[PDB]
Amino acid sequence: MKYVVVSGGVISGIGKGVLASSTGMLLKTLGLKVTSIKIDPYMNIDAGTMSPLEHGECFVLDDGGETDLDLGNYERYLGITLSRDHNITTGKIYSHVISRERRGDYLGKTVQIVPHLTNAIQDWIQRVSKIPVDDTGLEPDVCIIELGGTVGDIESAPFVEALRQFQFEVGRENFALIHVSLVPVIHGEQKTKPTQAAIKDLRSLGLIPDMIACRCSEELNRSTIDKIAMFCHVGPEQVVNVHDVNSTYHVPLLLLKQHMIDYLHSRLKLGEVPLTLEDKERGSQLLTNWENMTKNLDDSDDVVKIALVGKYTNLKDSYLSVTKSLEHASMKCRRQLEILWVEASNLEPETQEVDKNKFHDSWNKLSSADGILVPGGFGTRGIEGMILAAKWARESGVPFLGVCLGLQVAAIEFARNVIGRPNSSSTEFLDETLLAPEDQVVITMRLGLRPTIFQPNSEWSNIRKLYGEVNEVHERHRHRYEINPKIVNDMESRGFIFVGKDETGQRCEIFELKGHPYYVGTQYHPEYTSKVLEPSRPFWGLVAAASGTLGEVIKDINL
Amino acid sequence: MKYVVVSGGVISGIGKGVLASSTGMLLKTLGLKVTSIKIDPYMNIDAGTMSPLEHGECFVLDDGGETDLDLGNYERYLGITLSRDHNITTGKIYSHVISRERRGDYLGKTVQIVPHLTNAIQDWIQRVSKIPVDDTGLEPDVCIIELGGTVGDIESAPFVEALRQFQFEVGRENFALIHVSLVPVIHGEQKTKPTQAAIKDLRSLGLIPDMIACRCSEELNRSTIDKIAMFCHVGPEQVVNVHDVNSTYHVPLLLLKQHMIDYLHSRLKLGEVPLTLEDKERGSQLLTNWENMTKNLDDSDDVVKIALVGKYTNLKDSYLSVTKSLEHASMKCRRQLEILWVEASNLEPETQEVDKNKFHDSWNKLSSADGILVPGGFGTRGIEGMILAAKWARESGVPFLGVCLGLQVAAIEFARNVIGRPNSSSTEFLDETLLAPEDQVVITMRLGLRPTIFQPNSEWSNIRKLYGEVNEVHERHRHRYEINPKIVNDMESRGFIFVGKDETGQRCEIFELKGHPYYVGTQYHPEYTSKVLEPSRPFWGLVAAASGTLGEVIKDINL
Amino acid sequence: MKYVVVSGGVISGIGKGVLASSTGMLLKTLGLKVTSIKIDPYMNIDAGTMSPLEHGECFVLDDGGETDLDLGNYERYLGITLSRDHNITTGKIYSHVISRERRGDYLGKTVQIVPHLTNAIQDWIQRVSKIPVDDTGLEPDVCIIELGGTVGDIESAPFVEALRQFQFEVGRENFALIHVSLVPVIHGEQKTKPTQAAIKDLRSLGLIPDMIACRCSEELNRSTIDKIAMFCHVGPEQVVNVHDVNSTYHVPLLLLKQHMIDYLHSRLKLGEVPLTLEDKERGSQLLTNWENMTKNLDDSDDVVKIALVGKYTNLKDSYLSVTKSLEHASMKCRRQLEILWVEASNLEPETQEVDKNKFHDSWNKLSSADGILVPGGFGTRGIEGMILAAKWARESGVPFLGVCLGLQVAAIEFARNVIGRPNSSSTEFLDETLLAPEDQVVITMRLGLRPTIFQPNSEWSNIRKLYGEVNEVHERHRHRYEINPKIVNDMESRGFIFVGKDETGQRCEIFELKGHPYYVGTQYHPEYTSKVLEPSRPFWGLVAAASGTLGEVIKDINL
Ligand SMILES: Nc1ncnc2c1ncn2[C@@H]1O[C@H](COP(=O)(O)OP(=O)(O)OP(=O)(O)O)[C@@H](O)[C@H]1O
Ligand SMILES: Nc1ncnc2c1ncn2[C@@H]1O[C@H](COP(=O)(O)OP(=O)(O)OP(=O)(O)O)[C@@H](O)[C@H]1O
Ligand SMILES: Nc1ncnc2c1ncn2[C@@H]1O[C@H](COP(=O)(O)OP(=O)(O)OP(=O)(O)O)[C@@H](O)[C@H]1O
Ligand SMILES: O=c1ccn([C@@H]2O[C@H](COP(=O)(O)OP(=O)(O)OP(=O)(O)O)[C@@H](O)[C@H]2O)c(=O)[nH]1
Ligand SMILES: O=c1ccn([C@@H]2O[C@H](COP(=O)(O)OP(=O)(O)OP(=O)(O)O)[C@@H](O)[C@H]2O)c(=O)[nH]1
Ligand SMILES: O=c1ccn([C@@H]2O[C@H](COP(=O)(O)OP(=O)(O)OP(=O)(O)O)[C@@H](O)[C@H]2O)c(=O)[nH]1
Ligand SMILES: [Mg+2]
Ligand SMILES: [Mg+2]
Ligand SMILES: [Mg+2]
Ligand SMILES: [Mg+2]
Ligand SMILES: [Mg+2]
Ligand SMILES: [Mg+2]
Repeated sequence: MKYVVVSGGVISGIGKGVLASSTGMLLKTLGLKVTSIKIDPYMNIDAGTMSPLEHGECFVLDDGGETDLDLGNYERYLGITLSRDHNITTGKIYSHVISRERRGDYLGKTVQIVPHLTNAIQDWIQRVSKIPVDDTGLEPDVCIIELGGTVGDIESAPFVEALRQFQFEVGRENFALIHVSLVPVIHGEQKTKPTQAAIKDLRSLGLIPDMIACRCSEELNRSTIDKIAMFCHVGPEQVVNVHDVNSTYHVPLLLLKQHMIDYLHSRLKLGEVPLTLEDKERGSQLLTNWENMTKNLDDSDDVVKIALVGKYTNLKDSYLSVTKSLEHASMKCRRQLEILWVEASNLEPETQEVDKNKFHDSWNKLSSADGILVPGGFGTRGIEGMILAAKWARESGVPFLGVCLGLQVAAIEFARNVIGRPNSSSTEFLDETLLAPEDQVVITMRLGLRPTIFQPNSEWSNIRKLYGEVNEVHERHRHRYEINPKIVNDMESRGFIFVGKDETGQRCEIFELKGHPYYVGTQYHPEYTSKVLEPSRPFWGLVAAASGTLGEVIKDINL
Repeated sequence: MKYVVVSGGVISGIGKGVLASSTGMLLKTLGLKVTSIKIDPYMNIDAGTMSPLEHGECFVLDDGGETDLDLGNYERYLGITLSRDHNITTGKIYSHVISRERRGDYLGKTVQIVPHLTNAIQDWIQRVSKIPVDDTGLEPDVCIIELGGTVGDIESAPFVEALRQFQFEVGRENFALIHVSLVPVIHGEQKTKPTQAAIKDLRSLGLIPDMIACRCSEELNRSTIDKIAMFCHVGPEQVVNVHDVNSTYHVPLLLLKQHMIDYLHSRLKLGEVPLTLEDKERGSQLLTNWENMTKNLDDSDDVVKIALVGKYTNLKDSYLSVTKSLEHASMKCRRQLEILWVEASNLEPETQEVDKNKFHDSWNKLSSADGILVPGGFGTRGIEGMILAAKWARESGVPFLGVCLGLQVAAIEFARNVIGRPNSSSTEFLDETLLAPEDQVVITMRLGLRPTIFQPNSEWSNIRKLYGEVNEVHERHRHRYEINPKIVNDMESRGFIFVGKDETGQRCEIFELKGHPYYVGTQYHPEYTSKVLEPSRPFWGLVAAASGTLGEVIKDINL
Repeated sequence: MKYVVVSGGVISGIGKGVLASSTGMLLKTLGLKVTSIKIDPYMNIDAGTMSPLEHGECFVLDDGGETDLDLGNYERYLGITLSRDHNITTGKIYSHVISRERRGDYLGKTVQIVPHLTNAIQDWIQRVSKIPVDDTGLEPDVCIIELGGTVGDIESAPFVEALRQFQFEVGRENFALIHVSLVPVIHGEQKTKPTQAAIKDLRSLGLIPDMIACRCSEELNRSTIDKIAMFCHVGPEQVVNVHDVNSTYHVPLLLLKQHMIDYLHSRLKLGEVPLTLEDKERGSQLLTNWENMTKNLDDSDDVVKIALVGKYTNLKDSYLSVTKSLEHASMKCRRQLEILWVEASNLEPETQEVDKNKFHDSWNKLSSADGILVPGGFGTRGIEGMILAAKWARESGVPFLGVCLGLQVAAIEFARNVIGRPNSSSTEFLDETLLAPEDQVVITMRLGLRPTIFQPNSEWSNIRKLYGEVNEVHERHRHRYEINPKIVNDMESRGFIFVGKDETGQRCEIFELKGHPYYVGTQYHPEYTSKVLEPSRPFWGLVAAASGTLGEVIKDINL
């Protein structure tokens, strides 16, 4: 196994995940089988009970792991499936050796951070990097390890000791370190000093970078590259310049043209990995696919506006998988996506009494939609704001997708305005009395990859026709609440057909409304299964409907 | 609450525990109520499943906590009872916040080492320092915190952050730091440089020593004290000189004469603690008691030799509580104790085929006994070696105490040589066939303070007469095995009377043999209850019998 | 003496000098006498033989010290005169103790960085902070120490040890530390982590900030201020927010409104400094003056364009004193200054063969002048480019100031085009043959405050009338070359009158050309004497002439 560690910098939120994902994607263009491990040095065992103001969205895995959105970056760039073992945390690793000490496995010795916890980190990396994550089912060739946070944090201390020990457990030809760092620009001076401090903090912890990646608001000057290669003990070929590109799909193509792949190929002896003519063929095909879709994104600049209505829409990484899933769909349609970031609370009439401007800008943005998305949501504050947008899309014919909370507000709105239940509601939203017209109810979490089966007469529906001839869709869940199973056969009478369900028939998982060109929702999160070259079908349907091109996209799928 | 942190140095095994125990004992001479917390920065939740080649004996608490022998130092010097909460470990504190994160208590935030783990350490210290540990049942005035290991270890990093934060959560008048450091002597130069490195490592972690304690093989030169007070930013009154004294009972009297108590009194504003005339009276009485017993130890130099037969007897901290319990008994009798450190395996005839010298030196030492002790033991290797010494003491009339494994080998030996069971044995020692004559059997551990009740006709026995008129003794247990309850009434026929038992009658806990001046054993560990001014009664009995003074000691107790 | 140390950050080039200068200016508004010391931790004994691509212009002192442009910031904000002792360097301080060791002054002891070099730094700060630097001639009350570079550099290591020792040599009420740090903004997140690293590097070196100053491209969020006050152990009143203001004259007024002065007043006990009613009167007058000139700068937005022709004009701190001197003049005239940054080489016809665009943009900018400045210069490359602009200003009547190299190119141009010497030249520019018509010649440097005397019949000249009735001007020099003394009486025949000279008559130091409304030059650097409330007279003349307001400004001076 070869290891690329992507690490550090003076800040988090810089590009370690995009650069790791890009590096792994580029090694996959040589036909290498690439896996990835995220290390999040935090006490949380998982991202499941975090709130998205810190580290953005939760990402759900096939096994129902709730994880850092970096695993989502790896899944979509590398085209791989990860387990909850591919995320290591301080919480996970301390819990592991503390269980192993209580079990007596350390044979009466003092259990210590070195050797025992750093051994356990190295054992975890070696175990998990051998797990097959491609659909070929073969063991990986390269593992990208991304060390989250900053090097020289108190939290990352056990992991940097584990990684400098690992660098000698595996040979030098098997381990390379990339350090990502900020080059700030101050009065048009590009400042090298934060990167010099960061490389001295690496050396202080016993690590030496094989690459520097510099993140900057402009291209590095050759003065700046040479001063980095003086005060950090590296050659100028070992500095890469990653300059705030207009889209993340272009970042691999910077790293490619700057000869990073030629450096890593030599530095890790990658020509000595056995690769078949089929592997190099798949690798070269991926390069041509990626260059095609990046050219298409760059060239095909004609707009589509999708209004995204939800909480926290000022923090755009709170919806990273939604944003990326919408981009995959829009790039497949060769249209320039704009996301209209509508704070759902601003649409509520109670905002208009506080401020005219936010209410009118948010309703004008919602009115400016070619299509509407109500994504999954983190809490109750804004449910009426989302029901208002669910209504306006139904009323005005604008293409609509309801994902998770979106399906729940779509069924609530339709019950209120089309079934004729003028007070029907959500058990999540209110429990002040034991209401009889409860549309959304509980049946501690439903997580991971589950089968949704299509209902027998569903073939009229555009959502099934976007999946094609198939009877099952396999998709990822994250919900404790769902629709009340006694109400659904009354709701189907007005045309809100539950197109797909659990194999039991007791859980409702896809709907399409008959009386509308595209008014759909899913109880699964379709974002988490989206890939750069093959979008998630509900999101491809939404953007194709919003473009007016739905029939042409449904025709391409069923061919 | 006032806090004295005792910390660090270039080595462990130096004196932090003796100096902490001495400092706390001295603050108790002002009548202050003194508690203590040990921080062991290791992954072990407790010392229960460790082996004594690292950090010496396990110490058992009243609650059945299995802990570092430093809690035993605090219990005997301060005269206090500790809970398993008075030892903090890396294993305990990570397990605590990881449970609290899984329980959702951190309200959706990222759980991190700062603030969340260092808050949890500060909360634990504040909670536990308020627990009553004196028999007065009042809240403590001063807490001695002893930080185990070395400052600038990766393991101690979260605790030094917690302690430098704690120094500002409590006011400066409430927190003082003592740093203990090695002054090596090299060609008669006293070297200050290891202490200069240690004080710069403290400053680096944001802590400043209020005291330096220097451990040295000779008294510090005034050149050495002045060079410490130059290169460490302290006054010469802030350096104490702790010079390898002939016994640890003299260490408080160094720290007292060197004005450490006058420094701490001013530095922590201790005259502003409310103290009653009864508190200052108890405090002054303790000082006079301690000066009396130290003078008695220094003056009363006439020898008694107790042979201690067990595993690991080359590592004398493997028996610290036994050693200290024997010293308390010997000082009460005003006799100079020598411990004859007999490796039990060397007494076995199979040693004589390897080496004559170890077999003959160990049997000559055992023959040189005024009395014999078989302490509790860590494993099977040497059980025959301990049965040989149990025999020779019974045969030759030499006073014998069997503690734990000692009682078990004493009953095994008596079954083999006095009941006439020529093959009877221990379920711990052998299980190669389903033996019928099993004397030692299992009934996952029995731990903590339990009542032993004396049997009704037991009053002839010298062991009961050493406890006095009382019907119960309350003592601490650490055994999974004990005596077979069907055999005991046959064993009593030859005079091996089980003087005391559990309240059930089903568990046997004290015996005395009739036909011998002192041949006794306990299923409890009597060491763990011993105090400097009042020895453990089985050990007072052993040393008094070995001195020939048993009647005079039994007369002093029953007066 | 009170001490404010201004320090550190993840970068240099951030604001330590502007914030130090602003802080000292604000303490002067309380009537305190404020001095300043710069520490430049570099091997250069002085800035005299540096080149301005690193650390901008050289600044010349009254004693002829050649120093960091920070001493120029202190001189103009605080209104004080500094000596070469007010700049400490690694070169200066090592040279000092190495001389003192060679002289035997350390009495046979090992001379070491601690104590001997850090003592010498503390002795230098104490000596130099007592030197009178105001015109009142009294000893200072507060010394601002600005530590140049980054804290945790290898170069700054001896100075941070000296400063943490100094913090205890002087009492806490006498020493306060301000740390200046970068808060970068990345996708609209304000990132606290670089400042957390910087405050842990301070604590690591044994220093604790009394203030954080955060430099950011926008106002700090209260989330950001609170997260700084969590992870750096400070109160939220101890964080100041210094947000990229449109001019440096507004920076004191941020620090004032954010209660920094109220914090420092309490933290340094400044009400306990004895101050007279005259001191507080001068202090309050300075505040009203500063608020008046900042309002005038903000309000009076009507443009004047001064074209500045020289080397390195892309690096605007290469001319900081010129830029600031031009602003003082422009603010006195209540006009909005634009500086047209003309690279003198681009005006040369040889540029037009390489690139049309730079030649035409630079000549169009020069043509766009309301007035022209040829400042002092660092070398020969561009002398013809400066002679071209000297010509075009003379030819087209545009107001011209020649400072240093400017006077030399003005005399060269006039010799070439008005005396009729078609080949006359500079000994600095060419020495390929022993030319007879040398206008600029050598008489190793002429530095510091020197008297220029006005010639007796000079009173017609506008430059004398801008100084007023006076016979002497005292001004600062930095030249090895000057005008040939045999040529001047021929050059005066065509109206290029040398209005002022050295007291010898042998050195020529001010000229004015008769046939032009303002075509002047100085052999001294008039920038170095400029003050915020009272501009340098040659620069006040230039901007007033360029504004068309010269008569009104000359009338205000002579009133
Ligand atoms: N060069 C770039 N140009 C544009 N966007 C970029 C670039 N590099 C990264 N990004 C975007 O920046 C976001 C933040 O970066 P990333 O998540 O990779 O940062 P980080 O340092 O890894 O930490 P964190 O997980 O805390 O955000 C990414 O999710 C990606 O969308
Ligand atoms: N000045 C002294 N003279 C004699 N014996 C001493 C002295 N100081 C300490 N000791 C003895 O040294 C032993 C080892 O010291 P102590 O346990 O206090 O060390 P440490 O640094 O605390 O660490 P550890 O718990 O790992 O042994 C003590 O148990 C005590 O019996
Ligand atoms: N808040 C601000 N807004 C605008 N300009 C500023 C601000 N703070 C500083 N400046 C300008 O920035 C320049 C660079 O800052 P300054 O010289 O004070 O930086 P530094 O960290 O001190 O180091 P160096 O001396 O190396 O430049 C100053 O000369 C000043 O003109
Ligand atoms: O105020 C100052 C700034 C700088 N210096 C001296 O100049 C040296 C130059 O180092 P700088 O800190 O100026 O930066 P750098 O050259 O590493 O380049 P950037 O990352 O900023 O682009 C410093 O390391 C120190 O010796 C000072 O002495 N004082
Ligand atoms: O080989 C040597 C030894 C010492 N030295 C120089 O002498 C200085 C004296 O420092 P030392 O390391 O000699 O020790 P010290 O004075 O701190 O005293 P002890 O702790 O050893 O008792 C050192 O810090 C260094 O400057 C050398 O240059 N080389
Ligand atoms: O990739 C990552 C980023 C962050 N983290 C975890 O989140 C913690 C939050 O710390 P961050 O490094 O995210 O920053 P911060 O909260 O100090 O705030 P800014 O300065 O960036 O504004 C980190 O210290 C670490 O525990 C990770 O585990 N991995
Ligand atoms: Mg990441
Ligand atoms: Mg953060
Ligand atoms: Mg100890
Ligand atoms: Mg050890
Ligand atoms: Mg400066
Ligand atoms: Mg620089």
